[PDB]
Amino acid sequence: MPYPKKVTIKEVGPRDGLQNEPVWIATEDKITWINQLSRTGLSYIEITSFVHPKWIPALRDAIDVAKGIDREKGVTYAALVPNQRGLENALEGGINEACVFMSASETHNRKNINKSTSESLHILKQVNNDAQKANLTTRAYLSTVFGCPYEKDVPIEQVIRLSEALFEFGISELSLGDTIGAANPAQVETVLEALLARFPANQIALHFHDTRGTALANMVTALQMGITVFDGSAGGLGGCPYAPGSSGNAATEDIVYMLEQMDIKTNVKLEKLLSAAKWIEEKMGKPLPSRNLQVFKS
Amino acid sequence: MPYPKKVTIKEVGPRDGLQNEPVWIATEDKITWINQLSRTGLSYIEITSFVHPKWIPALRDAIDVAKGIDREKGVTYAALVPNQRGLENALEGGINEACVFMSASETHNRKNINKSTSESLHILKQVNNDAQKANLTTRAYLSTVFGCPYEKDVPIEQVIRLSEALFEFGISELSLGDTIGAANPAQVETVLEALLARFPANQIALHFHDTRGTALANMVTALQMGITVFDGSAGGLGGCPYAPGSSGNAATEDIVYMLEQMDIKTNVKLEKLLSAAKWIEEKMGKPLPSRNLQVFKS
Repeated sequence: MPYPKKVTIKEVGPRDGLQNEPVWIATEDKITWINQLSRTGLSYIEITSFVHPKWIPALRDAIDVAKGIDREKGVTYAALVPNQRGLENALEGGINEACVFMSASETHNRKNINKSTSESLHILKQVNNDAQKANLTTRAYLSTVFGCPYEKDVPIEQVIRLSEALFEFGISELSLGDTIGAANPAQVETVLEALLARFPANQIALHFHDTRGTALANMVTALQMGITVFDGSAGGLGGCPYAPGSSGNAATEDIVYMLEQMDIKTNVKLEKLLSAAKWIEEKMGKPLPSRNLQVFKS
Repeated sequence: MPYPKKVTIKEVGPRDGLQNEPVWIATEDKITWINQLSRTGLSYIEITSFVHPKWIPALRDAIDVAKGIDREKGVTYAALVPNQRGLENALEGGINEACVFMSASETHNRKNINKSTSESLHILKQVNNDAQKANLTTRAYLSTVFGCPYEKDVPIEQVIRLSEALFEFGISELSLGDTIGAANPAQVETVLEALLARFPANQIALHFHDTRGTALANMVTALQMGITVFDGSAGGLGGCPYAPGSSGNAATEDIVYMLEQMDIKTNVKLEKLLSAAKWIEEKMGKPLPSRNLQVFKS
């Protein structure tokens, strides 16, 4: 019933945020910004993605940035890993944790990484095995769990099914996401109700997109169900490809702020975060959706 | 426990929204926009404020707009009424409901309408008496209930105290607001817990400001406590004077949307609302904070 005392939030701006922005950030600047983040209080940061540069030109400097960051203690630096070939590069970059990914929706999956849910499942399976065998912590990113942009509705049995497989492989955390951004507190409650009744809440994270501005709202419902892991993007970087001109993931600072007022520890020094958000915003030459960032700019 | 089946949302954009925008909307345009709203599905709209034009130059055309609107059936057209002199003008305008107002915080009250809580209380007391005597429904707007920009913290006993007086006068609904916009789901829960335990939930409305982007979040908590009346502003019109450059009240469409996905009836045809939001946004020449409006603009 009572809200948790501490909740760990994971920053994914330098990755999910930058690869979703139609602007190229100088390879150096990325480092400079990630450095700020490192000494912000956050304990987890997806510095980049090791997907072939052809598909993610905005992050073609993955290997370079992975070796440029300051890398602070107590901080878990992670990177998206598409497959073994990618895990290889990630290993050279020094990434602590590898995050595999796939879609719950067949249509979305096949039309994103071009592979059936089974095929992908098989990939991650071994991609996870080799990762751990290299003394690397793994994390899974199951997308389109709250609805698909193509299939629209997504059955709960699918999520459960996949989720069982993912956990069976040996992953450490399954991050469920709201790709299209059409989840409501009611949906997140029935969904987490069916999931939490089979997997440990400690091993489940949530990645909400407030394309409809319901992220924080969904977060509260989740906080009530027991989830204590939430993904965020500094400044709210990253637009929704399904709906251009609209915000993507929830602004990390907005998440950190509200949690603080609720007397929930995040160990994140908001002040610093806010300063960091403003930085990229300036390098972006475009205003970020973050509400507290605006307040910060007084 | 289970979320309510129906929730009435009140539009206050043409008033709280326009008087908070550093731009003058042609008296006619206001009418044209309020007309759209009237046939949007909303059943309540504060068309304007009858405070002396000297303080609210953006709404100096109150009496003019009050007679220009189309005025649809089943729609409750309300206006802000500062005192008897104002109630007089409102009466000529045809306003169905008068909304008195005051601050819970002494400092805020005295530094806004320049009168102690008692003095104001005394005003509203008789201002309400004359209103009803004229066959007019009354509503009270208690502000700074979740914190003051000056006194910062605000004791719950104060709200209760005033709230008891307000209800004792004969008002029909007490709308509690988050002026500074620094309320969290935890605060709205303890607050509504202490209030709902003395006054009927049906006679209590909430006016949240997502200056910190926590509006909808706070709304969920409220929806869980029993409140079924929420104030909103089409497009998110109206900035926060305490923090310029940041959004004010929650975007009506965002509120209507989330509620719909949760299977809660608002009888508001979102599509129409969204269209209306875009309209003023264009007349504003500035983008509105509304998330769904952005999605609408595809």
